[PDB]
Amino acid sequence: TNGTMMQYFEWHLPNDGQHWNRLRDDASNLRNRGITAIWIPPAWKGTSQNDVGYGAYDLYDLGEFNQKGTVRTKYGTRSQLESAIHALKNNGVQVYGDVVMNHKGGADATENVLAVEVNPNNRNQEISGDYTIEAWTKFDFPGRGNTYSDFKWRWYHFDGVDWDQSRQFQNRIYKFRGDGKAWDWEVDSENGNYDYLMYADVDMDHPEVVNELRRWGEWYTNTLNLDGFRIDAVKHIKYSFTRDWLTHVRNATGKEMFAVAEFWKNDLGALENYLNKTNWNHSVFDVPLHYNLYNASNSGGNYDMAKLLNGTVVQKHPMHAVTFVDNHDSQPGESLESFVQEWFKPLAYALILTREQGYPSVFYGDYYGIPTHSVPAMKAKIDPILEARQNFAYGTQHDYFDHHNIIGWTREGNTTHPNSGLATIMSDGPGGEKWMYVGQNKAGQVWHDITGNKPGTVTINADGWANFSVNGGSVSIWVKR
Ligand SMILES: [C]=C1O[C](O[C]2[C]([C][O])O[C](O[C]3[C]([C][O])O[C]([O])[C]([O])[C]3[O])[C]([O])[C]2[O])[C]([O])[C]([O])[C]1[N][C]1[C]=C([C]=O)/C(=O/[C]2O[C]([C][O])[C](O[C]3O[C]([C][O])[C](O[C]4O[C]([C][O])[C](O[C]5OC(=[C])[C]([N][C]6[C]=C([C]=O)C(=O)[C]([O])[C]6[O])[C]([O])[C]5[O])[C]([O])[C]4[O])[C]([O])[C]3[O])[C]([O])[C]2[O])[C]([O])[C]1[O]
Ligand SMILES: OC[C@H]1O[C@H](O[C@H]2[C@H](O)[C@@H](O)[C@@H](O)O[C@@H]2CO)[C@H](O)[C@@H](O)[C@@H]1O
Ligand SMILES: [Ca+2]
Ligand SMILES: [Ca+2]
Ligand SMILES: [Ca+2]
Ligand code: NA
Repeated sequence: TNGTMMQYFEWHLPNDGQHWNRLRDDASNLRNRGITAIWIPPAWKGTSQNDVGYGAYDLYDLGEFNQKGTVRTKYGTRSQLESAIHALKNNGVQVYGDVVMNHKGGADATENVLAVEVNPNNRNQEISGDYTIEAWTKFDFPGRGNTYSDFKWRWYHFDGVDWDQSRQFQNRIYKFRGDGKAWDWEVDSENGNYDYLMYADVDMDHPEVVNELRRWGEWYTNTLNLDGFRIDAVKHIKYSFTRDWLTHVRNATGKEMFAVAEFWKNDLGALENYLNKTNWNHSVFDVPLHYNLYNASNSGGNYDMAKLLNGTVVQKHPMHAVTFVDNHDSQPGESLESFVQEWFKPLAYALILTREQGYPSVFYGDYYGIPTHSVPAMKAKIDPILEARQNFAYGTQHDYFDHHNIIGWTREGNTTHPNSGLATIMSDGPGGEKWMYVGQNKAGQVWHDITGNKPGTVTINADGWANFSVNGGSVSIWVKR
């Protein structure tokens, strides 16, 4: 049976503490639609209640302690969370937790730290003398105390910050001085060294820190009974740390712990290097495909549809790609805003959901909408495609990426899924038809478009071929009627 994950959040969900409850209540519907894993937002305390979670204040406060002005996180309390996970797991849906280990924000107090400024465009170039800054690096977790963990964070657990509370300059990155203090390596080499992203950057060279994060990772998996992770900001975290943290957590828990890293670069070579340095022990989001889809959707029909998978992880390394159309960073108004145009979204979902390559992810924003921007729910258009994935997308695949507008693939179906088999055909331009082979054994069958976009039927010829059709700027997915 086909695996499908859903990112069950968007950036602009309301701060009403009701999200875990909504997820609990949707667990049954999600399973019905063929969702098999749910990626949940950061469950811990961020820098305030309305923090999406990536502010990472206290990884041991899952909406449990009164900290940063709130007991609950944005999404709800710890018990509402456990009860969502229970409901998901009772519906046979796995839960992947987001993991933010790059930095900590929202420190309880500042420390006077000797530091040097480096060039934000080349973090290896020091551009000041050493001097003392006031850095937000002291974490004492007053509201939690030592419950679950007595680890306290101090300046020497971090490599730098971008904010001197005493001087308050923007566009500064401060590297901490101290014995053995250096930006972590290997990380992405954009800006010379991209270890520093925001807030207080965690020093992955620090043995106390490595041990703490490993232990936290076990605690988090154990406390929530997680099935895997989405690892945030991996281009900024020492690659060997991530590789080994994941191996540690899997070994400690005896669980598979499927993991997908967000390595946000539109560059297969960088992704492949990350995969090499992490020994292929986890998957990456297919950021290149995302940009291919985004660009195609903006190309008014003129994208060469035959090249849609070019340069992508899913083309090259299908077993290590999590494919996605959009996410909470690419949604409108966000940091990596590159939102696939609505008309193209169904074609994009069909590409990720009906092909045998990649582990596809459905975005909450797409499925349910983003009311704050004017993004309607596309559930009605995604549902037929999820249905295709769940019941029909099985067996040998034949691709037809051979025209600049109309492309397609078929799936021969297989014995373990009765009536499985499909032919997906799409056009970013005028409609048209394509002959495609669905399997000799399907000769004589009458197929219909499960999306309903093309009325009518197609009968498979004696040889297992048919002339499948699609409307302009549309996808049709033909399956045995
Ligand atoms: C998103 C992303 O990012 C990145 O990426 C990148 C990009 C963008 O940039 O770019 C590029 O890419 C490219 C593209 C684009 O254009 O294109 C293409 O084509 C290409 O190819 C590509 O490549 C690059 O490359 C890249 O890389 C990264 O990488 C990624 O990964 C990402 N994503 C992810 C991640 C993350 C993490 O985080 C996330 O994110 C998000 O979220 C965040 C967080 O939230 C955000 O952030 C923002 O915001 C923030 C907040 O604000 C910031 O921070 C800052 O600020 C602050 C302040 O405000 C600070 O802090 C400090 O200080 C303070 C003051 C303190 N506090 C205190 C005080 C008080 C009063 O008095 C109290 O209340 C308290 O308590 C105390 O404590 C603190 O503590 C301190 O610490 C800091 O420092 C700073 O930093 C930041 O910065 C910003 O940024 C963002 O935006 C978002 O998006 C995400 O989601 C994920 O998924
Ligand atoms: O809907 C039929 C129509 O769909 C596609 O057109 C897109 C256009 O390419 C985009 O630029 C967008 O702005 O809107 C249209 C969909 O509303 C096909 O590209 C076009 O050939 C086809 O006739
Ligand atoms: Ca370091
Ligand atoms: Ca870092
Ligand atoms: Ca085209
Ligand atoms: Na670091």
